[PDB]
Amino acid sequence: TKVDEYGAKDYRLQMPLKDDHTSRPLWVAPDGHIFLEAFSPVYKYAQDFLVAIAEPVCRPTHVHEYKLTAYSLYAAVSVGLQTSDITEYLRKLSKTGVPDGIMQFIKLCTVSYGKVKLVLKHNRYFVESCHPDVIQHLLQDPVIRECRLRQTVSFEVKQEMIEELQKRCIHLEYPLLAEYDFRNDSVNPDINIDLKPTAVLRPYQEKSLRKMFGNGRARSGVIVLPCGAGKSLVGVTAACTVRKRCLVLGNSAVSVEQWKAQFKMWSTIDDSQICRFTSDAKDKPIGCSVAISTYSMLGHTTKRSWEAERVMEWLKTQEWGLMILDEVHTIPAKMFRRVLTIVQAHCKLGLTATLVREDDKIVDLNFLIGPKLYEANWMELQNNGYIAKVQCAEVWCPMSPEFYREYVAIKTKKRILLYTMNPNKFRACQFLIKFHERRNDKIIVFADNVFALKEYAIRLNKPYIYGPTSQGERMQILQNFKHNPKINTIFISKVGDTSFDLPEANVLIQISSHGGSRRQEAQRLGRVLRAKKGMVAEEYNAFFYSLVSQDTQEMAYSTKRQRFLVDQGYSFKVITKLAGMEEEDLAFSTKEEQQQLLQKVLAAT
Amino acid sequence: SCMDASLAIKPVFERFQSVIITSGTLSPLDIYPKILDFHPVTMATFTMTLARVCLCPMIIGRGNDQVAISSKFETREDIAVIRNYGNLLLEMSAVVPDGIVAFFTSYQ
Amino acid sequence: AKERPIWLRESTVQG
DNA sequence: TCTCTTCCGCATCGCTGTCTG
DNA sequence: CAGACAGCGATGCGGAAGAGA
Repeated sequence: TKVDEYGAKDYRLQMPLKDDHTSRPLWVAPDGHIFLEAFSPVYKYAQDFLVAIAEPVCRPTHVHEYKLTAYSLYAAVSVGLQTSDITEYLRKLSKTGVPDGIMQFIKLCTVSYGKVKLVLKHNRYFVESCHPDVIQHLLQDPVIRECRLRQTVSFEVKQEMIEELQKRCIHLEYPLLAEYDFRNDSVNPDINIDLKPTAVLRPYQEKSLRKMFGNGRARSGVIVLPCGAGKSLVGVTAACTVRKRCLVLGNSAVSVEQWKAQFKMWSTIDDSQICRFTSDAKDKPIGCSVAISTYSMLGHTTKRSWEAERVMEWLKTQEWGLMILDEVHTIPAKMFRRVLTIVQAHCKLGLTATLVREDDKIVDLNFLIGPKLYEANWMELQNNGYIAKVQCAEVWCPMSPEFYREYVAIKTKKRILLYTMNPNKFRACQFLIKFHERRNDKIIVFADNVFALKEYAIRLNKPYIYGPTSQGERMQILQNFKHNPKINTIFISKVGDTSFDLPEANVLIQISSHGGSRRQEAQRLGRVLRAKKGMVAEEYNAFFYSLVSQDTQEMAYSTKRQRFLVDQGYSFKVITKLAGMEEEDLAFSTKEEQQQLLQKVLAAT
Repeated sequence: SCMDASLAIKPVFERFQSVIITSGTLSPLDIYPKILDFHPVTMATFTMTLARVCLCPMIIGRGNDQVAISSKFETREDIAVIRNYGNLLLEMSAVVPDGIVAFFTSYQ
Repeated sequence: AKERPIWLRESTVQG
């Protein structure tokens, strides 16, 4: 609240300093931001404690950055951490005390939890609460009565209005409890699903699962994990532990296919007990319990097919023990978020790898599903070898003179097709691919602009893939890339970042970018994170290039596009010039060649 | 087959005034009077004491996979448990000097 | 072998 | 004759862009 | 600045035409 002569807020008169400050490696700002030391001998103990109560926002190598909020604190109580259980240790760990504002905030957040509990039974949602006083003063707003369908006091609530009420209670200072007591539940018989000994659970995976299962009752929340970290395995394990009906929801045809393979590979459950509620193909969804479906079909808004209609009615009627939603970052979408209310589930676990977006709808994920249970440390995984180390880089490609003139001259937005297609980046990518091609490194180019992607591919006569590409040709190209030594590069369009199972690649060039989308960058980055059989963290075998054009709008997006990655700890190095580019022969080595491309670019319209 | 050993050993205890069953590696003495019907006079366990720790026993239950390694009848067929035993012997044989004996539970 | 490229090993900025 | 497989036609989302206030 | 509509590039779904037994 107090501002120094500079921008920083003043806290000299706010909180004191512990005499043994050096022993205590923890800081506590009044705003809730916390700065831990990654060099302290007791760093690990602090890391576990802070992660339990706070959600990371920046975890560079030396000094991590944690901020706590109401959602973060509620999760701590769910795992059994009381206000004194956390504040006492926080004061002990704090090297500068705890400001009263945080103290009262912690007290208010912890006490305002568990008073209101939401339980669904017999397809009816009852807002149970041991304390009756909470309900008495909770019915002041008229929305509650109209929302409601027309000790331990409970009342049934309308199915459709659950989401509206859930967000209302969050700002009402009375969060709802979504814990599932699968251990004590006889209404829905347990499913015959078991985890085979073959599956191996990594220490972070166990910790993420442990945080989800704070007590005998499973907690509904979001577990963010890298795609190469094996987030699919964790989802399977959670379903196996619940031992009740689970409805995994994908986002595309590829997503549903992989999940079924993951279930069979890691779960002993029989093949016949798994169904694919997919329009393209089905396996008698009503017949068995464990099902894999997609947001589009379940949330499909237009006319429903007769066969789908029966399945949809069957899904609505039944009650699901678990509702795994992979790629939760798309949930707050209008159609996608409707699926939450359409189906009934006790705890709706959420998995993903890039929990970031521009529109401030990510915060809704806290109430749409639950608090962010776990968010693995990408840097720590790199040290442990679970994830391939990446030498993130940003190759600056100076714009050719003529190209800039039209780019600056025109105030229209043809520039997206212009600065994405310039000779220097073309030579840069052409040179960059050539260097990696002779190094036996697998390349995965990317480009939002299909027009640029096709032009780059034909000139480099490489197997470019994109949306309307035939499925058969899509598989044929991938198989050659994985197997054929003669080919070690595939030019994938945006479809690559959506969902796929691609072979591990040593490098990932990105000539163009869709825009300032932290999702796409992290989505595309996860492709090379696939750990190799016998690599090492320090070898930096995996690389990532995000080619950009200097003095162009592309730079603004690139800096705005790397915010999420740097927060994890990745350092994006800049490369003004590439050694050996001049000696190596490359296309567009003469003014005429650039002129024809510019004319074609201008003729694009 | 007999069922209780007290029948055949009764004359030894009865005929002789005192019998001392001195043993090494004896599992707890309390069972023996139950198995063999006799009233013991002393029940003491003697612990070897030396200026140097001659013996350093250990028990290994968790493998490199942090997986339970119990040799249960139902767990006998598990390949991973068998893999842990082989790997432990390989590493142990590498460091252990000449002379090592491994005992199993059955020929099969 | 399998050594990192020059433009990644050291800064390529003219400084 | 089914049957599968495949191909148009709707609808949706990410992100940005345009347009008049 | 700002709210509504729209573009380019991706996705899903549901209604209609070729080989093959």
